[PDB]
Amino acid sequence: EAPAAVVTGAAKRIGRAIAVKLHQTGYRVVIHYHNSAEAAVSLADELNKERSNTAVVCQADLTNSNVLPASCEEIINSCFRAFGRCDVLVNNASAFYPTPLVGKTVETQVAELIGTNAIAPFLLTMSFAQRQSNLSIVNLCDAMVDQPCMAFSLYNMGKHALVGLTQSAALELAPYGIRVNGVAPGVSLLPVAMGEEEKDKWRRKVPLGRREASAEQIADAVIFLVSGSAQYITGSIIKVDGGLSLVHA
Amino acid sequence: EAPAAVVTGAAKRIGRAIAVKLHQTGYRVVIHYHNSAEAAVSLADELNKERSNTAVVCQADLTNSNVLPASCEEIINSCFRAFGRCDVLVNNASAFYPTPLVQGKTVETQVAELIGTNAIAPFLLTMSFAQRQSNLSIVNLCDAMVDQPCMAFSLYNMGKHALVGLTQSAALELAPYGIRVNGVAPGVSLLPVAMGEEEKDKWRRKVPLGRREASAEQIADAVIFLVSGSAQYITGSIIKVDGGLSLVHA
Amino acid sequence: EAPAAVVTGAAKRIGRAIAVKLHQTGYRVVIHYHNSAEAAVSLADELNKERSNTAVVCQADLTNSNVLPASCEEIINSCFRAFGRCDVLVNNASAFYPTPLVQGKTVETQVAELIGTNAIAPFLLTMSFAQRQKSNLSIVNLCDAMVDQPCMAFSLYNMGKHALVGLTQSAALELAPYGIRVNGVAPGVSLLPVAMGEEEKDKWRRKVPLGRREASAEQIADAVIFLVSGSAQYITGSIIKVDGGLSLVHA
Amino acid sequence: EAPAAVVTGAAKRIGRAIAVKLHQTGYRVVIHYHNSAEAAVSLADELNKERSNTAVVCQADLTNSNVLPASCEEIINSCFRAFGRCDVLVNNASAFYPTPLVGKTVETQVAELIGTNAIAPFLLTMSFAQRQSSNLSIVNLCDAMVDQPCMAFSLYNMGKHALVGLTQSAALELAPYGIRVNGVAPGVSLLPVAMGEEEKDKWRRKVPLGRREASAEQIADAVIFLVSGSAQYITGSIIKVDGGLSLVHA
Ligand SMILES: NC(=O)C1=CN([C@@H]2O[C@H](COP(=O)(O)OP(=O)(O)OC[C@H]3O[C@@H](n4cnc5c(N)ncnc54)[C@H](OP(=O)(O)O)[C@@H]3O)[C@@H](O)[C@H]2O)C=CC1
Ligand SMILES: NC(=O)C1=CN([C@@H]2O[C@H](COP(=O)(O)OP(=O)(O)OC[C@H]3O[C@@H](n4cnc5c(N)ncnc54)[C@H](OP(=O)(O)O)[C@@H]3O)[C@@H](O)[C@H]2O)C=CC1
Ligand SMILES: NC(=O)C1=CN([C@@H]2O[C@H](COP(=O)(O)OP(=O)(O)OC[C@H]3O[C@@H](n4cnc5c(N)ncnc54)[C@H](OP(=O)(O)O)[C@@H]3O)[C@@H](O)[C@H]2O)C=CC1
Ligand SMILES: NC(=O)C1=CN([C@@H]2O[C@H](COP(=O)(O)OP(=O)(O)OC[C@H]3O[C@@H](n4cnc5c(N)ncnc54)[C@H](OP(=O)(O)O)[C@@H]3O)[C@@H](O)[C@H]2O)C=CC1
Ligand SMILES: Nc1nc2ccc(C(=O)NCCc3ccc(Cl)cc3)cc2s1
Ligand SMILES: Nc1nc2ccc(C(=O)NCCc3ccc(Cl)cc3)cc2s1
Ligand SMILES: Nc1nc2ccc(C(=O)NCCc3ccc(Cl)cc3)cc2s1
Ligand SMILES: [Cl-]
Repeated sequence: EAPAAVVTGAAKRIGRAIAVKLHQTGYRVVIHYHNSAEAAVSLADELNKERSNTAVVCQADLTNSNVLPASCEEIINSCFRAFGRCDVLVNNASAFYPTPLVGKTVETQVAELIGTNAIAPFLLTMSFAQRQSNLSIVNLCDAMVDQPCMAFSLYNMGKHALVGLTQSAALELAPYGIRVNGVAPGVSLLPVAMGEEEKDKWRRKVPLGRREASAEQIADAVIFLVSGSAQYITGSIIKVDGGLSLVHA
Repeated sequence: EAPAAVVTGAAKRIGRAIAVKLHQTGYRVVIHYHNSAEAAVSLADELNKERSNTAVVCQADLTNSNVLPASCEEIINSCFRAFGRCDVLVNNASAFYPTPLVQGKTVETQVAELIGTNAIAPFLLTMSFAQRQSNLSIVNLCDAMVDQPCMAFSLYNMGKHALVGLTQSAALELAPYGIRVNGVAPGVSLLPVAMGEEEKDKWRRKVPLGRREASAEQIADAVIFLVSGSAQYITGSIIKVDGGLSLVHA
Repeated sequence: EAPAAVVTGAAKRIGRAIAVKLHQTGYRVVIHYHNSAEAAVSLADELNKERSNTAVVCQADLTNSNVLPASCEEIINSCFRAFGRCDVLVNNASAFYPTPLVQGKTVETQVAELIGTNAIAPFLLTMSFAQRQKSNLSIVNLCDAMVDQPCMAFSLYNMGKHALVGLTQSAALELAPYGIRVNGVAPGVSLLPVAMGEEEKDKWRRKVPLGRREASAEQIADAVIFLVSGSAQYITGSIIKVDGGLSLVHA
Repeated sequence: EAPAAVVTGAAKRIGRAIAVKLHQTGYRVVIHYHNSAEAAVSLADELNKERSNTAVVCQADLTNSNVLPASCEEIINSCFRAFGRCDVLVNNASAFYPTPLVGKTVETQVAELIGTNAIAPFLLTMSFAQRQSSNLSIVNLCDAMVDQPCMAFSLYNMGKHALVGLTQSAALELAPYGIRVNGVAPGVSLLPVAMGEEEKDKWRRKVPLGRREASAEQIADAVIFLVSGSAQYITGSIIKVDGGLSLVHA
């Protein structure tokens, strides 16, 4: 049988490119989404048109709450009910917006930024391992976590927490033969609505080609980590950032 | 006028050593506690006997919830109410226990306590501290071993990693206000109460420098340095106080 | 035509595994060696019998000296002489032995070999590779996943490997405008020392979380192959640990 | 009597501040110099005038050569000769200039940038340890911007990374002998003399904490901490003193 993968936030952008590349590689895929139902379905139909019964969707909010654990359990369950197995988990979904220290409430900001970026990955990891051959987890990290954007403390805290989870889970799941790694983009798909003049400011900062990563470039690193070529690699985070993190102020 | 400091979890162990040593340096202190009522009030009496009117207690649960922000605001407010100022915040309080990935508390409670005390409360206290705002600074108690974690401590480790991120992000953001933000990262220090002595020595034997744990006073010493005039250009730094433990391979 | 790669210390162990895998991916290869003449020529012979005129050898001491620059220059020239191009440089050659701080070789000689092979020669080879550029160019440095938790009494080796991290970052930054990527691969425990006894080997094996075994040479080569491939076209200044989780294990 | 310290490149700038501060703390000191004999003696004069026979000078080139070992033995020797003991080694001396990948020969650049910055610390460390209750420690002057290097400064960067490696390996290896080994990592301090005045402001404005460079004395403060009894459990730690500069993205 073909292996199966869960990709969170898979409807658009980087998660979309990861789901596609996984599918092309021979995986059956669960496309998780929160709001982008139409995008998620059309991806699934396209993939199912390539190969019948190889893609399903799964809706869930990943914000931190007393139901998040149940939600994460269900995401993993959906892979097993659809495909009879779950070989790969890709923690891709992410909230990202500034939270200055000095119109959502603070507790909502915490729930959203820490929930999506750290806690949901942790709950998904627990459910993935408990329901368990090349098993692996890939967490989407951030190459700029030690040189953060001003006034993004909660986001940055969530991405640091994810690094800790990657390391902690790699150590703890290694006896079960589940590898746990990360991919850390620098600047990738810029917001659609961000002005070209602003996009160019970011672009210019990147040493390797003065451009942002495509979603496919990020996906390429994910494909490597889940592949047979990375069978000894666990607890590693590969930056895919064109040297951006090497550039001083 | 004497400056004032908030120390979280200051009733016992390292937080107490920190509050004691700030006091001895000239600070008025808010001793925050959750459960350790007796010990809290006892320390404040000791300090107040030494110099009257220089110590208060403040009770608060630092578990994440929709009212954690109000509790954090309150801890800071208590310092202004007692002393008219708040110059130093020490984020010391911490929950610490295993949370295995593969199987009495629900997971949602484990998340609330470990991520709340170790990371979210620090963030909220930082926000409140900065909003109410001389040599201002915050010191976060981090963990020297965060990249070589204890097995089955994923949520604790995640909390401490988040605290590093907070240390860096708040140092950057609060620098224009003249608030410095730094960390102190113990290795093995005061060893948990429910621990055997064969097991204590096991851990002691791993430490290159003197084959022993840090005293609480040794941790406090680094806190004292970071808040002092000798650290005025230091921000976003984490000082490991680990006796070389983090350098030892498996 | 087929791209060409230089692999340093490629006669045996991990360098051979890298040269072989680059060859199987369709590269022409320079097999650099120092003392291992028989093993180097034998590997080129194997590779040549597989596709002719696709492998040469190149002898050079990579100890630091006033002639180390010329020697590194000549290694790169060997690739242009044999193949007309040089697309990939793998800095694999490495000296490895204790240098205790509280104490056959003089200390001068220790510094020359451990800092020379592990750091200075990579720098000089990087310079020569970049200067000779007259496509998908990259350099891969063989680093060490355990550089922040070092073996007792290996200060000079550790200093060299840390310098190599510094090179990887500095060269990635400086060479990116020229389209040359520079990355590292950091093994934990892989092929154990020839001179090591089995009992000692198993002590090391038992520390690895993922499988309680060392990395195969092939598993190291796999990451090298990833970094030079078009699947890594936006990756520069990254060091990929291939350590089975060993660097995560506390004392 | 009183403890003794060796500070390398202590004639000027950061090394002088370190020497002066150690002296004020009550150390007797060896002021190492290569070129700056006048400055070295002038500083010795100022310190002996303060406390009689508490400062001596020592000449040595710290370029890498067949004689560096002998030179490093001498520096440590002169401390034992003058003062009968050697409690502290500060590896401060350092060369700094670009070495583009695409004047001096390369091997001179290597000898200076790797030699002075990394090899001489390693040899001084050996001699210091060989010639050994006490509070013995070594402090290495590192660089906070090591992971975000200046364009075309590869050899310099290699040397400072090697210095981190030495700090770690020596902390591990000497911990059994009660010798601590730590680092202090400045960001932008006293800028190069030849550097334009407009170019200097460019850098000052990047620093989060106060849009200014560290004074030499601020660097020295961190050294003082690390050698003090307040850091007796600290080894293998590197303290950044950079005013947050290393946290700022491109
Ligand atoms: N793009 C870049 O330059 C960089 C990206 N990264 C990391 O890469 C990963 C992918 O990046 P990118 O594609 O740009 O991400 P986006 O910001 O586009 O978000 C991806 C998806 O996350 C989902 N998501 C957001 N909030 C929630 C929530 N509360 N519950 C559930 N799902 C939620 C959304 O699903 P839906 O649309 O269905 O609601 C969204 O489509 C992320 O983890 C990100 O942090 C890191 C560095 C830079
Ligand atoms: N001890 C060591 O070896 C090491 C410690 N550290 C770090 O150093 C710091 C101090 O260590 P240590 O003294 O051992 O800490 P403790 O484990 O003794 O805990 C400190 C205090 O935190 C408080 N706390 C726990 N949960 C809560 C909560 N929900 N709400 C409010 N307060 C709470 C408790 O207050 P109360 O008693 O009033 O209930 C407790 O006494 C911690 O942040 C720790 O992570 C780092 C690594 C090594
Ligand atoms: N093996 C492991 O477990 C680990 C390996 N690594 C790194 O991976 C890489 C490959 O490891 P491995 O295959 O074990 O390496 P080896 O120790 O087997 O050395 C590889 C080659 O280095 C060459 N070499 C040594 N000294 C010199 C010199 N003075 N001049 C020129 N060449 C020299 C030798 O060539 P010749 O035989 O022709 O003389 C030798 O075959 C190295 O960079 C190493 O540090 C990192 C951590 C763990
Ligand atoms: N300046 C800054 O802002 C920064 C400082 N640093 C580090 O801080 C430390 C002190 O910096 P700073 O005061 O600017 O250093 P300098 O560049 O001014 O050099 C300090 C001293 O080193 C000595 N020295 C240089 N080359 C040699 C050599 N070949 N042999 C012997 N001695 C030599 C000189 O002594 P003499 O005059 O007697 O010839 C010189 O005065 C260094 O380790 C540096 O790398 C790192 C980051 C930035
Ligand atoms: N889920 C997401 N996580 C991240 C993390 C980083 C970035 C990113 O780098 N975006 C472009 C750079 C940037 C930085 C700051 C702002 Cl205000 C806008 C854009 C974008 C995203 S989207
Ligand atoms: N609030 C606290 N945070 C920490 C962090 C680390 C340690 C520690 O390292 N303790 C000694 C090692 C250890 C680990 C787990 C247990 Cl159950 C006992 C001892 C102890 C504590 S207490
Ligand atoms: N050129 C080489 N560089 C390295 C770097 C590290 C290792 C390694 O970690 N080997 C296994 C551990 C080990 C410990 C002590 C010794 Cl005497 C040998 C091997 C082995 C090698 S071989
Ligand atoms: Cl030369």
